[PDB]
Amino acid sequence: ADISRAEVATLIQEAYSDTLLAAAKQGSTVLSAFQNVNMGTKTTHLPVLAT
Amino acid sequence: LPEAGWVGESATEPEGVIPTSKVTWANRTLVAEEVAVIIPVPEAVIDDATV
Repeated sequence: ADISRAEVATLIQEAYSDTLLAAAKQGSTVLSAFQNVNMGTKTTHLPVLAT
Repeated sequence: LPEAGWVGESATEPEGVIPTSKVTWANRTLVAEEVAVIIPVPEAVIDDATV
């Protein structure tokens, strides 16, 4: 007639560790690759040479 | 070399039993053997020689 781990219920109690939890985060590529134009209205018109 | 095993957690069934194992040793021998030469010469040649 043994005493099992199951028979010692919650006198044995689990620990917790956050060591795997943290995750690094990556921004937009296009915000660093190219010029960020500040806008003050929904639309801006840019003329370009066409012929 | 000895070998360890992973062990369960029971009084009832064979997974719960720590395995036995053996370390062993052996012997190596230095045995001395003789190497030799005899070189004979006339005593007159030793007297006549310049070296």
